[PDB]
Amino acid sequence: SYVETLDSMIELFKDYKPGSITLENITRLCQTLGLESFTEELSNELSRLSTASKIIVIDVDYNKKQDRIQDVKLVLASNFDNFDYFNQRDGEHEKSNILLNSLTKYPDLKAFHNNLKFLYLLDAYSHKLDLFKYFTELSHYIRQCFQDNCCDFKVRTNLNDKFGIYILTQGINGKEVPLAKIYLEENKSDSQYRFYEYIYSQETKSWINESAENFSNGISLVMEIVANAYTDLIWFPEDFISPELIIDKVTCSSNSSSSPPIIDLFSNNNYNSRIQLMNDFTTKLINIKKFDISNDNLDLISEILKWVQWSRIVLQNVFKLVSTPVLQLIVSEDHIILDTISECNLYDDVKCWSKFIEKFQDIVS
Amino acid sequence: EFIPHIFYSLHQIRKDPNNLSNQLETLTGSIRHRLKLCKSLISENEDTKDLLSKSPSEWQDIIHQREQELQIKRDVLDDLYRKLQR
Amino acid sequence: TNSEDKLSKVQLYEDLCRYEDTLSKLVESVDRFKPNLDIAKDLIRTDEALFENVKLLAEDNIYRNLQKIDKDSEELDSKTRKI
Repeated sequence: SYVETLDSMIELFKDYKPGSITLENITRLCQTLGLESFTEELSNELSRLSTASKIIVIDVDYNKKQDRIQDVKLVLASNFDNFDYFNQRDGEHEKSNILLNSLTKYPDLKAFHNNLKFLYLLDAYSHKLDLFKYFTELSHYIRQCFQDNCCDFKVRTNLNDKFGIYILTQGINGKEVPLAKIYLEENKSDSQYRFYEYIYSQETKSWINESAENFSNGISLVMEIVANAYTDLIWFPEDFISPELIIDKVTCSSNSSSSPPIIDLFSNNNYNSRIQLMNDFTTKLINIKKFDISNDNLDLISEILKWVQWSRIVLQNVFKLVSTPVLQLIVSEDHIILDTISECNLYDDVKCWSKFIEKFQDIVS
Repeated sequence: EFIPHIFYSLHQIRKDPNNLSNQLETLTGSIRHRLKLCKSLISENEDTKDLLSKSPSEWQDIIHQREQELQIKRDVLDDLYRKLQR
Repeated sequence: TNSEDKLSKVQLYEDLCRYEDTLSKLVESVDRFKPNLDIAKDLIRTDEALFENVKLLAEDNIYRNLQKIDKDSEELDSKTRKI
């Protein structure tokens, strides 16, 4: 418990004071991650800091006259050279480099440290599973899985100068809104946890493990829900997903009485006087931020995202409209019924959900 | 100068706690040295203690005595100019 | 005697005071080889407050300009006095 507490304190200090962007602080940061580092003088005006590990080599070009980083290059020693370290922006011909941006657009090393920790994770845990190859290809397999399953989700890599596979929905204004981020994290619970390569087969329309011999140990594929943030939190039925797949449960620590705002809305008589609210939930609502979607759990991505989308479009809007100061409104886990007037369920199309909310708003206004 | 040195020593504390106790003790002694001289420099200099960053309303009172004493001088000088021209 | 009272009136004096107190707590913690996070975070936020007050002191020059215009005032008064 001393080592775990010390590591937690070290993580807290690293996050609380990331340091200023200087060549010395970048070198110290790389050395703190166990990266080999050397400095070369390319000219009287230019120095390169080169940092290396098992697979990754990072060259950082520093202009001595301007006191500024000029360029950053990632090179892999893998047979896979096609690792995307650029931001995916639609319509810019200049692929903006994530590592360069993390050192030029931010006031501190926090953005660079997080991106370097991610590259170091892939480096440490890549062998015959190549995680640089697999993580690049996974973004294509997820995009295909959504096309085959008729899911209206867009897949982008590398959003806002951060490594990750981002899942976007169309918002009310046609603006793309991130729903979730998929990335690899170290499995703190089980160092013997086998992480396999799963490919989405176009032929079977399923995830398949082609090579059960290709695994890495002590890594998990994590799906993080991107909250736009208590009303913007996503709540799940306690039995919606197996508790073994829940990495981060937001425990409302026992000294602030924040029920789900949903459950406080079954307890507090401050309703729209036109609606009698009926709760038909059989399970408790829990706030989940992170899911383990490793191995056979890749099928759950579409189910989790449909719930997140339904919860945002239907549940959160119903709650907002009921909470603003007699028809019966029945709210259950997968269906909502407004007397004999309108109903919608979790398995209906987004167009049915929008029509339900429009009709509900017209009645409640 | 003690401000950048305090910053830097602070950062190699927060970057490398895994250094042996010798480095931690020596570096903490160095910070104690810098803040000791910081209190010494503060104690021996009058200007840096009088001007401890903030403006109470004494600057606005200086502006009120400045503006009231200027305009009365202008008025009396105008009166003198008008009277003496005869 | 009123000098120290005036010095204690400006905030940055209290700022250096509790900054010293926070480092005293930190050194006591490391002496016990039991580094407490709250002390270090208090130290860093106090240092930040010190540094913002360091900027706030600088925009000093207004008092100096008031001082020169005061000298102009009394020299004009002395000139008109001998007149």
